[PDB]
Amino acid sequence: LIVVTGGAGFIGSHVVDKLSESNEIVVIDNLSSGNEEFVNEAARLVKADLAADDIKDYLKGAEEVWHIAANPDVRGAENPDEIYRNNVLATYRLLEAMRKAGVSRIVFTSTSTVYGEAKVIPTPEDYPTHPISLYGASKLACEALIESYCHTFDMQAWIYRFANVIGRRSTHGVIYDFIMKLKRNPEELEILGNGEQNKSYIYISDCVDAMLFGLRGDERVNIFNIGSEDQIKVKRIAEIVCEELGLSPRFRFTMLLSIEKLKRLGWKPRYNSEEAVRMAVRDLVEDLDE
Amino acid sequence: LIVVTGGAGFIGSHVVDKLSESNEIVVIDNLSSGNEEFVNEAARLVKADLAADDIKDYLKGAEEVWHIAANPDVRGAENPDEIYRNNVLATYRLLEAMRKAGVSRIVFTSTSTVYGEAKVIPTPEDYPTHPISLYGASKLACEALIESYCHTFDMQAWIYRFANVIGRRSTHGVIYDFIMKLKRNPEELEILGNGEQNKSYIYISDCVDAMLFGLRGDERVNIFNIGSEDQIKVKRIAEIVCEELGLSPRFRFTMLLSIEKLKRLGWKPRYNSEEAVRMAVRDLVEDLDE
Ligand SMILES: NC(=O)c1ccc[n+]([C@@H]2O[C@H](COP(=O)([O-])OP(=O)(O)OC[C@H]3O[C@@H](n4cnc5c(N)ncnc54)[C@H](O)[C@@H]3O)[C@@H](O)[C@H]2O)c1
Ligand SMILES: NC(=O)c1ccc[n+]([C@@H]2O[C@H](COP(=O)([O-])OP(=O)(O)OC[C@H]3O[C@@H](n4cnc5c(N)ncnc54)[C@H](O)[C@@H]3O)[C@@H](O)[C@H]2O)c1
Repeated sequence: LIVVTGGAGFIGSHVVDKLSESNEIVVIDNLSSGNEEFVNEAARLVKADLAADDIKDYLKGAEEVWHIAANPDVRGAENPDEIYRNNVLATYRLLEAMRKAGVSRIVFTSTSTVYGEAKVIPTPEDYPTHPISLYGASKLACEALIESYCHTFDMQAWIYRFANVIGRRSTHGVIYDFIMKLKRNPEELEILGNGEQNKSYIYISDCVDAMLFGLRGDERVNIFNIGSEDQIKVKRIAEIVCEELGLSPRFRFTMLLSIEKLKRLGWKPRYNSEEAVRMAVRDLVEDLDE
Repeated sequence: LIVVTGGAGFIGSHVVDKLSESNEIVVIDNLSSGNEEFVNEAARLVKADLAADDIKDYLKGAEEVWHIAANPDVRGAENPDEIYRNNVLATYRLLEAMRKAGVSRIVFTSTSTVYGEAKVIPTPEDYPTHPISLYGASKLACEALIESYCHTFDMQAWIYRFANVIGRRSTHGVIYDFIMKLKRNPEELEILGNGEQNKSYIYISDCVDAMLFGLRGDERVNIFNIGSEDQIKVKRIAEIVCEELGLSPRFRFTMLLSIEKLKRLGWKPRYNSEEAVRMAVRDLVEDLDE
């Protein structure tokens, strides 16, 4: 019996698909940015807001909680109140619910931005955490609360930090922006910068697999970075998008984490950045139609 | 024009006394653990709850905010909701209010417990922060939020980590308990364990002088540990309490931060632990009369 908060969203729904195969799954989601159609039918969907509704009764008997729910991290035009509410408060309320209900296992999706302006790349898990963005700070705040509840109310946790996950059911970012442009005009793709900018992506299946793998970690609190073995330039992303869409437009030009910790434990990503991107472009295409 | 939250409390009142000598002070306090009588008469006392009221008219024109307000850190007998509301939520709401009012300088009293189980003593500011207590976690969360607001909304902050501050106006601590118990049976004092526990104490004036001194730090976010140069044993504390009370009961037996960063800056605590304790005891005896 496992509870998956945010199980109706991108990463969450994938987690549900994998766990539902051998666990009774209860999903808690207010569908603010999720889609109930993504939820496996073998699971029970409870439509509740972690920041305002009492959820201890939905946690009754649960052996573990995969806390995947959170506010969408956006570029700039961010709202402090929603980030606070859906990240900090929601997590605090969940921990209290877990405490009262007796649930002592939590798997949490943090974020690569807890490291702020890191001066060493690839960034290891023991690198200082001085977030500069509100989303990063909210997540580091969540990690602190989790850590303390683990020591104070005897819980065990697995915290995963990662940057950009792509794959079926996700709809935003560079790949999305390119598709929507080429749909708008198949003969020209605008690229901000000179395309030499680098990016790194982890394919969704690898994100899920890493989180499952890290569970063998047996410290009271286990922190792991998840990421790909490489990088990819925006210029190459554009080409792959054009390749899969079968196009040849005219191009108009206007935080890497170290995974050595998980790798010494025995995990390795199956896909590199280019493969993650190519598979993600195909699934996004069909996703937008579906 | 400076606003001091928690200005009716122990550390806060002393800050107000010192700052009022050359600045217009506005104290925001809900008089929970604080005493109105401790507020300097030259200051304006605004009775409000940081975690619930509209404090916009009060931050108007302020140059900086000394955020001293917070929940009492108790022993096992703590109220998560109270710690969350008076530390995390109050701080979030304050930062929002500051943002809205245009105040961009914040001085914050954090805590030594953000370091959890420090394995490096004297503990430096760059030591990892993995709190084991809800109080420590609540403060680390506050630090994260403050650091992100500084970077996102152009603010500058001075964060102070410390423990065991003693002196006039404080009523929580080993000294207070010893005097209280001694006031029952002046011929027999019960001391936990063999009382060989070392404990670094900082006298209130050194805490306040350190905070004022640290303002010289010119990074966007300045973090400093505060403390005295040494430690003192529990048994020794009991002795000094008796030495001052003029009693000779028989004893019935039932961490150190590095300040090299502030010292490099030119600050030095005036009193060692024994001196802070001796002065604090006399301060309390006289406090109990008022
Ligand atoms: N997608 C990425 O690239 C990425 C990168 C780093 C970290 N993360 C983290 O991974 C987690 C999942 O991200 P995602 O991409 O799948 O986003 P998402 O928006 O698809 O999934 C989050 C789900 O949480 C639910 N939710 C939000 N607030 C809620 C509340 N108060 N009560 C109940 N449900 C609530 C939403 O309805 C949504 O379905 C988040 O915690 C996020 O911070 C994602
Ligand atoms: N005294 C110590 O040994 C020590 C050690 C470490 C950290 N600190 C930190 O130093 C700061 C001051 O500690 P203190 O010893 O003076 O404690 P204190 O309890 O005397 O002072 C806190 C003040 O905050 C006010 N307050 C609390 N909640 C409030 C709210 N919601 N709205 C408005 N006012 C509110 C109280 O009325 C009180 O006057 C705190 O942030 C504390 O965590 C103190």
